Order: sequence, then C-alpha cells, then structure tokens
Amino acid sequence: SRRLRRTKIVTTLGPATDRDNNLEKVIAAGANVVRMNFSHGSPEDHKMRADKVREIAAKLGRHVAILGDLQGPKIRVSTFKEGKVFLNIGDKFLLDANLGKGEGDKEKVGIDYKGLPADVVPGDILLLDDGRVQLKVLEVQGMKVFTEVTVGGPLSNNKGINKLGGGLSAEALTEKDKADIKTAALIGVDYLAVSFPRCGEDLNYARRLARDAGCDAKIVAKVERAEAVCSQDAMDDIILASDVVMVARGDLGVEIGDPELVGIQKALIRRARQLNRAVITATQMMESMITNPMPTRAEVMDVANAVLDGTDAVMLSAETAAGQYPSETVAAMARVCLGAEKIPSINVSKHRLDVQFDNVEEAIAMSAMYAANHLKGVTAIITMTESGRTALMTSRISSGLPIFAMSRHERTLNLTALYRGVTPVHFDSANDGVAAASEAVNLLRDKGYLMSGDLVIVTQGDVMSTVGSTNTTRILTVE
Amino acid sequence: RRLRRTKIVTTLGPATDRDNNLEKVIAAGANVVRMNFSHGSPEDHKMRADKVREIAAKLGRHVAILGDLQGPKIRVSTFKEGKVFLNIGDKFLLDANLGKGEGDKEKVGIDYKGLPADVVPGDILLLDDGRVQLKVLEVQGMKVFTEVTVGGPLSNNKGINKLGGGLSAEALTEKDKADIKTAALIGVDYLAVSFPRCGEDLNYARRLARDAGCDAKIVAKVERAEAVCSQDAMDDIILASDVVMVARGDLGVEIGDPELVGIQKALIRRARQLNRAVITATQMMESMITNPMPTRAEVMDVANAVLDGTDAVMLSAETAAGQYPSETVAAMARVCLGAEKIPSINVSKHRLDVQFDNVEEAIAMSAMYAANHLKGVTAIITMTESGRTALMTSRISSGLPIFAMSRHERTLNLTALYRGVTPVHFDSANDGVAAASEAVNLLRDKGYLMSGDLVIVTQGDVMSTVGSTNTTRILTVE
Ligand SMILES: [Mg+2]
Repeated sequence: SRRLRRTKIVTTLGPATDRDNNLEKVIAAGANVVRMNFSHGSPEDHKMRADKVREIAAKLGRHVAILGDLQGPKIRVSTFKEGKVFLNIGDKFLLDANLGKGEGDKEKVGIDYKGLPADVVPGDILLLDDGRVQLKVLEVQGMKVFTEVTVGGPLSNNKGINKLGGGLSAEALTEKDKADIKTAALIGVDYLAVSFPRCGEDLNYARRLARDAGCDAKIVAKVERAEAVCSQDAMDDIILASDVVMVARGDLGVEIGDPELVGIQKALIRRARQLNRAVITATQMMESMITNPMPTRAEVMDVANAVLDGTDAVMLSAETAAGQYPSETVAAMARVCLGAEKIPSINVSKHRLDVQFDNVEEAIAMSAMYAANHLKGVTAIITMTESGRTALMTSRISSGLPIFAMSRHERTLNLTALYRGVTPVHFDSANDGVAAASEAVNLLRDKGYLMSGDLVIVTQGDVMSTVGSTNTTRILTVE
Repeated sequence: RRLRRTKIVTTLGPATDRDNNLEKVIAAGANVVRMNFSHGSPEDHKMRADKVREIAAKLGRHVAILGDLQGPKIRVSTFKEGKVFLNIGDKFLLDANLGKGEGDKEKVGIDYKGLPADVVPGDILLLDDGRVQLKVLEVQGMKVFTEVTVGGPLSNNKGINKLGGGLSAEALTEKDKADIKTAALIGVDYLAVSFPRCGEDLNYARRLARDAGCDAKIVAKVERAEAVCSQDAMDDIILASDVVMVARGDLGVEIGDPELVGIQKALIRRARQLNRAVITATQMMESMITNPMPTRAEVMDVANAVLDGTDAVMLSAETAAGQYPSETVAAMARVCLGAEKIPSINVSKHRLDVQFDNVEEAIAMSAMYAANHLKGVTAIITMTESGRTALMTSRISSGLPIFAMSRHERTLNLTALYRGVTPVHFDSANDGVAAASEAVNLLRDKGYLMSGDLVIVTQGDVMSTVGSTNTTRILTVE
C-alpha cells in the first residue's frame, strides 16, 4: 500500500532505446506503452524491437502495450544540397513539386506532397518547421508556388509544412501507410494510430485495412488538423470512430493558434472521457531532456496540467527514441505525474450527474466508482474483466484509488496498460463468483497492494447464463 | 476590440536601457515594470523611474512601478577558477571564511555565514536550482563536510537551497534597508519583500518603508517551504501582504517542482479569496532570452496561470537581459488573450456561502453578479479614488473589462496591476448620476463602449463625509 502512479507513460522507441540496455531501463522506470514510429526504421527494426519488448516484459513481469504509429503524408520541403540560409524580409521563395535535391538558398525547393499547388491560393500562409519559418503565397503556376518571406530563419532538410488553418487535401493513408498496417498486423500491435485523419471515414478505412490483414487493434485517432477541432460535430465524428484519442500538439498548434491549443486540448480530453474513450497527450512533453538530465519548469507544469486535465497518458518521442536520458526522462515524467495526482481537483468526480446509462456494465462501473470514492476505508477498485471494458469505464471517473484489472489474457492486460489508474494484474483462477473475487483480493494482498483491514470494491459478471457481462459489485474486507 | 485582462510585469535592465527598448516593452503592453534591487546602483533605478514616467506620460498609459528587494544572498561566494566538477561520491566542503579561493578540491565560501548551524548530517543542499546537489556528512565549527551525489558545473555566485525548509537567514538584509530607502525616494507603487518566513517579516519591511515616508503596497514573495507548510502559515503571509508573488524559482527547488503546481494553484485561489492580487513570477518564457519564439510548454505554463486565475504574469531576464524584450512582451500578451477565451476563466460562482460585512465589498460583488448575468453588458466601471472597488470587482472571474476611474495618479498606477482593470483618469466636480454619465461618455468617446451598450457602474453617492462606495447603476450608453 504505497501510492501508485495513475497517469500512464507512452515512450517512442529508436536508436537511444536499442543502444546499451536502455529499452529495459525505460520499461523498469515505468513505461506502460511502447510506441513504434513507422516514420523511421524498417519492418525488421520494428519486429526485432517487438520481440525484445515482449521478452523484457516477460522477464520483468510487466504488462507493456505496443503502439504502432503510422507516418501519414509527408508534407515536408524535401532536400537541398546543404545550404540552409533564408533571410527575414520579403525575399521570394519557390516551392516546386517537380524538383530533386537542388539547394534552397534562393527561391527553390521541391515538395514531397505533389498536391500542394491544388491546395493553396494567393494569400495563404505556410508555416515551415512549426512556424520557425513562415511564407505567404503570391501565386500558383502549374507545380510551382511563389511565396514571400514574412518571418524568416534557418530552413533545414525535410522540415514540415502546415497551412494556417485547415486546407490541405492530402490523403491520410499513404501507400507506405498501407504497407505499415500490414507490418503492425504481423507484429500484433495493441493500438494502431492513424496520422492526419480528415473525418471518421479515414479511420474506418484504416481499421478495415487492419482487419483485412488480420489485426483487431484499437485505433488511436491522431488529432493533428484544424479540420478535426473546428466544431463539436467534427470532434465527435473523429472521436467516435476511434478507440483512443491522441492529442498531438505540434502540427495542431501550428495550424490553429498555439494559444488556442490549450482550450482545444482540455476540450478533447474532456470529450474523450465523456464518450468512454481513452486519451493520450502527446508530442514532446519534456523536450529539454533530449539534451539535459532534468526538465524545464514549464515542461513540468505542462505535464502536470495535462494530468489535471484528465489525460489517460502522456508521451515521450525523441526523449526516449533519440535522446541522452531515456530512462531518466521516464523517471522524471513519472515523478511529475505522481506529484500532480495529489492535487484534490483530479481526485474528485461529480459521477456523471444528469447522465443516463443504457448499459448494465457501465452502470456497475459508475456505481462502483461512486461507492468507492465515498466509503471510508476503501483502498482499491478491482475489476475482474476478461475484455478490459469495465476497467475502461471505471477509469473514466476521477479518483485517487488504484483500479486493478484482472484478466487471463495478455492482450487484455496489455490493453489496460494505457488506461488511467489501471494496474493490469494477471489472474487465471478456474473459480468464479465470490471465490474468484476473494482469490483476487488475496493475490493483490500477497503482492503488496492491499492490507489486512482494507475495504475493496469488486466488479464481476455473475449470472446463471451465457448471456451478459459484468453485472455485480461486491464490497469486501481483505483477509 | 476585446481587451487583455491578465497583466504583464516586466523587469528592467541593460536590455531595456539599450536602444529604445523600454518604450517598446511599454508599447507592447507592459503594465508594471519591476526594478530588481539585486543588480544595479540606486541611481540606475532612479534614472529608469524617470524614464518610465516620461514614456507613460508620452503614450497616455498608466504603468505601475514595483521594487523587488534582493533578500539574503544564500550563494556559493566565488572562486579563482572552478566551473566544473564530477561526482560519484566525491567530497565537498562549505567554509564560511573565504573570499576567492578555488572550487575544486572541495572548498568554497558561503556568503550566508549562518548555513553551518542550519544543516545537520543527512541534509541535502541543492545548488544552482538543483543542477548540483550535496548531502551533508558532518559539521564542525564553521565548516560543513558533504558528499556531492548529483553534480555538474558550479559557476560563480550560484544559489544554495536546503531541500525542504530549514535555513534561518534574516529576510531583511542591510542592503534591503538601504534599498527600501531608495524605493521610498523613487516612490514605488509596489514593494516586494524577499524570503519572508511569517507576516512579522512583512510588517518589519512595511514599517521600514513607513519610516521612510513610503506607503507602497507590500508584495510577499512566497519562496519558502515555511510559507506553504500549512494553511495557517499561508494565511499569515497573505494577510500581512497586499500582493502575493508565487516565486517559483526557489520554492520549486525547496519543495519539489511537482508540488509546485498545486501550491501555485492554492496560493492564487487563496490570494483572491482574501481580496489580494497575485503575480505568477520569474522566467515564464525563458526560451525568449535567446530565441524569438516561445516554447510550447512555456505557452502552456503561461496560459494555465491565466486559467488558475492569476492577476499577472512576470518576465525577468526576458526583458532585463535578453535579445527580444518587446517581442517577448507581445508573445506573452497573445498567449494571455488566447487563454482568456476559455469559458472556465470567464465564469464565477460569485462567492456562494460567503457573507460580507463591508458595504463596498457587497456593492462590488452584486455589481459583478449583475454584469456577468445581464445580457448586453459590455463593461464594469468602478468610480473609486482609492481603487478598492477595482481590487474587489476584479477578484471575480469575468470576460468583461473593468474601467477604474480615479483622479489620482497613484490610484491609476496601483490599479494597473489588477486583472482585467483598465485605469482611466477622471475628475468631474459633478456628483451622482451626472459624473456617472460623464464617465460613461468619456469611455465611449475614447472608443471603449458603443452607443447601444449597457454598463455597470459603482460609485459612492451620499450626502455625508462618512463612507465610500455604496451605489450601483446599470446605464445605457448615449
Ligand atoms: Mg494486431
């Protein structure tokens, strides 16, 4: 009975995590979900990493989900010779769909996204590398787009382009994405994230490609486009077509304003939890730790306010994939989460006043959380669920308490590793009813989670039938 | 045009004297300039005060001046050369006798001669915001033997903190006493007291200012574990203060950067509950000392302090010593405006269950209740010669602008700190509804209000020399 971190940590893999024994150290420091970024590496790199993740998990007795993250369309500026100059005034600058590796410097670079000329009209603003360069388009002729500076700076190889506001029509699933879905299906990823989705139909397309390959992974919608957050209908359309919502702040904040991002993040987290979906807060939470062994105060406050906003999880990218302190960044991130979770605000719920359920399992989950949060002496909620679904519904409700999700399936335990406050715990008993319940309570005891006097809320499916699911709460005393 | 409500406090220094940067930072929207007595001579601050009042009279703006005492210098003194060190169990020593004798081989001087009797075997000293650490082994006489544990570079004059509370240094130094006299000569609007353990410290500073002829409003820098250890300690500090400053630098290093979020939030809420203003302080956009754009985490930090309900957000080096002082101010402003649209920070419970025993506070509260719930209201106008109704009304979350109408320059500069408050000079010689409508028409003629608009006005209307604000008016423009 030590306080358990509730907020979950997603960590991208890469060179920094293959080198030495770092992957193992980042799992030990507390990673719950490992992210494979298909933007880099080859299928054999990702497959080899998947084997070493599962082996390390087996050895450490940890439950670690695998997330596969699709690249989506490369809307970048391609490559020069290596003269990354660009000035500040009103120089002209060309973007030419037809151009290979001619140095920018002047007014020329190629575009990987051939379709940009159809998508921009004079007076549109293109932000390059998150806005550290900007350009105003004067004219579009054929596959050439003639822009002027506005703001300036350094312009390196393959840096991204975002249109201010929505606008581009590049298709979400690139051919590389279809191949990579086949790879994530072979690896058997637990979650599969779709870049640049326009609406929910893009997500349905990716989910079917995954199905046709044999993979029923849960879909993470990457919310990176002004088009996804421009109205509550748009936002609901994306979320409902997802199993997990990923709040991807880099591109999304460049398109709409960086100030308007804070409202939008809070709104997406709140809506995801209302629709019984989990949510990741992502990009580069603790950027400064690519380089330095300690976070920025601002980075701490960022992570902590994501925690207080209701996020299931927070994500590291280059910090763990390419940085100097992979396990250290995890350790720090975990400390920030533990800190922020003490704040009374994120411990209390209204318990969905004015919400009506039409689902017995959700009723059980909601009334168990209500009992749990208000009964003196409760120290844990236990969800015996082979699908994980009770754990998802209970974790939608804020609380200081740990939720223990008991299942016999590796896929369910891995799955639940992403959920807020959920500790997946392997359980395979042959008992049912109160015997299974008490055997789970005593297993949790033997592991250190419960003490001999505690009260525990238990949710279970008990019926004389093959029809139906979780329909039972028990309030038991340990030992 | 929708107006910014969160105020911006900008520290002065080399980068503000240079070129015409002071005026630029004022034009971009600085509402309070901060003179940091840790650096510079008294004549530098006197010069800058003249320059700020010149620029503000020029631009028709009201800019408050805040003076920030240095407090005790708990630092590492200096050494010949020694800006580097390794440590996986290495020994280090602090000895209070030393002027400039080498870091490495475990020696440096302490400027706070009282550190050895405050550390006890097992204590950790975090140096340079914890970038180096030390665990204390032994202390004999005025020497303190430690081992290094966490390490790195140790430059000149870097600070020391004890993990948790502990240190017993006096809050008001002799330098602080000299500088309280300088701040009195300048005539600062706000005066910030470093390292206060309890309200008594603030009371000492305030008497020193009083003896010097200075009635500045006192700003408690909350930098110490001892100040947030309990709700009683926190109230003791806040009640002795006029303004609360969440000084995240030292306090974070003392209680742990994680605990700092909830402490900041607590401190802001309690400040506002007790009818004081609050400033979230130090290095809010650190990145822009060097880079022309802020870090996304800095934007997140800033906007969440807005949502937390701060009166003001503060820039240090960004404006005193950086390359982009006016541009940092403008970035900070855009973030503030963006964050202020979030419904969260626009809406109030209007102090359910709270009872007033002050007519003026009740007038301010019913004023804001009306203003926030009457369709077509576009401004609240507090007619107040002290500003006290502006302080009170602005305690209440709203999207609406509060125009604070006084005839006194010190009241307008004072209120420049208050969240959502725009000071406007007004001096009518008419009374009652006359001066009321005169003020409304001034605000319309200045472009602030449109002819259809409804406004809420608070003032004092009574045929007596007894009392203050006691009236609310809901008027229609033109
Ligand atoms: Mg699969």
